[PDB]
Amino acid sequence: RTLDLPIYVTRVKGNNVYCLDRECRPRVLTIDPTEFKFKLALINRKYDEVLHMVRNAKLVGQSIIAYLQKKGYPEVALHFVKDEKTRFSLALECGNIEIALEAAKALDDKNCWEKLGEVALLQGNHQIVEMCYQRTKNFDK
Amino acid sequence: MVLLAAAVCTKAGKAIVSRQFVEMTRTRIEGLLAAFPKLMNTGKQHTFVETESVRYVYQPMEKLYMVLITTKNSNILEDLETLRLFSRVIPEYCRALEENEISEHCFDLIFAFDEIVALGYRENVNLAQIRTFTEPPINMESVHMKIEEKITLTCGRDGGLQNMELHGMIMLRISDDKFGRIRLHVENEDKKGVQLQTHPNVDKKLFTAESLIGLKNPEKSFPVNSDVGVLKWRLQTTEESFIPLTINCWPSESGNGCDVNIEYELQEDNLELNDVVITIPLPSGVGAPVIGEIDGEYRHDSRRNTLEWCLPVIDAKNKSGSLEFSIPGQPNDFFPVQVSFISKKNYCNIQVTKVTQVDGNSPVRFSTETTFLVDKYEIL
Amino acid sequence: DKFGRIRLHVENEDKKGVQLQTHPNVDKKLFTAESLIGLKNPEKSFPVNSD
Repeated sequence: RTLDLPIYVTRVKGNNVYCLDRECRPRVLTIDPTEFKFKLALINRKYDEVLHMVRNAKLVGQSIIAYLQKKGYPEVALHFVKDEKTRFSLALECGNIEIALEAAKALDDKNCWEKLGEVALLQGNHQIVEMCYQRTKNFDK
Repeated sequence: MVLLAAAVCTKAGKAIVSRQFVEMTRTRIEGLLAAFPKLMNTGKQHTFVETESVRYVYQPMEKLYMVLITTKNSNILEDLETLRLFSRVIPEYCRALEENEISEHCFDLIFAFDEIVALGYRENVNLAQIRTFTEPPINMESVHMKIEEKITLTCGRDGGLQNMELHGMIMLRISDDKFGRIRLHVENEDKKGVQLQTHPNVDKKLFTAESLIGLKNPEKSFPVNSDVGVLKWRLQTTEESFIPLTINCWPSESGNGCDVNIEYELQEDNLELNDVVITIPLPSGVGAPVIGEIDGEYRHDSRRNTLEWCLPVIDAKNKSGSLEFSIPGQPNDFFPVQVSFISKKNYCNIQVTKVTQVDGNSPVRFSTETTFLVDKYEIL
Repeated sequence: DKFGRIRLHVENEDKKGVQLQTHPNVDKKLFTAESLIGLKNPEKSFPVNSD
């Protein structure tokens, strides 16, 4: 949490942390089960626990809705995928670009279709490559 | 606009009086004039100097700059010339430039600015003008006729005709010996729209009944542009033109999603059209579609935000699709669907009843062909 | 049985006079050609009052 004044922590004894500044006016703060529970849960690969944990006292932008798109064998990634970019990312990290094309679509962009199409050729199957490559207009490739 | 603003400046660090032709540069006007004209527009005693990606043209008068600014340009002579005419007009109002006297005749100068440069285009002014305001082989003989036409249509969901128009010409290619006279007979046309052109060598005949046109054809192929309607005309599709396709669109609110059924109808079953495509648009919050069609291929295309159905050739046919939508906002009005098509008939209904040739024996009308093409064909 | 979706297709009407009422659970579909209405019917008898 933030206080409205600059301060020094007096020390931590108990759940509270206690502070006093130069003029020595106090601030106290209970250590919360907000940010702490969420990542204690994510570390122990729980996503079901973590959905409740998601609150607007700790949501931010990238600790819940896009920090969870940071596994090269998607786990966290599977859970938050709401952003068309996070969805795109998720797909190359699996190597299954079926989801990529859709994210790539929803990113409204050609570049994504050619790059996922190349990844597609890598998983081995060229039907998926054709479709992408056709709409990026790489008829010659 | 090419001319952002026309501005009189004091290099006190402010635009003393200035003109914004259309609401764009309000406060913007003062900051530009205030910084740049102080440095002589950053000039060196050169009339054109460009700074912060804006062309500044100027003339110093005292501690003041009379300034023209553009960020685009149509011609060299022009930018100077509006500034110049301005410089005839400004001492009439303010007796040279000077911030207090410029300030007092904001109205005068400003009005001149609107008059001089209107919507950024440099009009002209003059001190008197300003006043009003502040006051042989015939075995071979064969003939071929090709009628090529495009039809345009705008129609409502109701099926209201709205406007339509057909454009076309009938080209004749003839291999005939000698110079034979030919008479052409065609159906009678009407047109809400207008246009008809006749090739030279076309004669008009007046008959009590029926209309006739006669002409000696040029050999080879030429636009007949005969008389009568003509063999080069714009007829109105509205006037008796058939629209090969009618689209009946039934959108449905499945609830969260939307179900769209598109009905296509063709003329006589026997006739088949080719190159037909129906473009059914979709709303921005697309999700994904599932489309089903008995004939041809149909594909949804994001980006385009349209579902396109293509049919190589059709006796006549229909398609359906279900759409998934996230629902932001409220319901959206539909945009019109367009179609492309080819038909082996003319839907200006031009019929070649008879073309009889003389000066010799019967020629063979080996073939008459009709190519009908879609123009802007739109239905909501 | 179950809850089935039904689509109704009818001819197109015009009216010099005026009046039309739709039962709830009636959805309107927009199609390029033809008009369509879809709805989950209440079981038993009810006024359709489709779109």
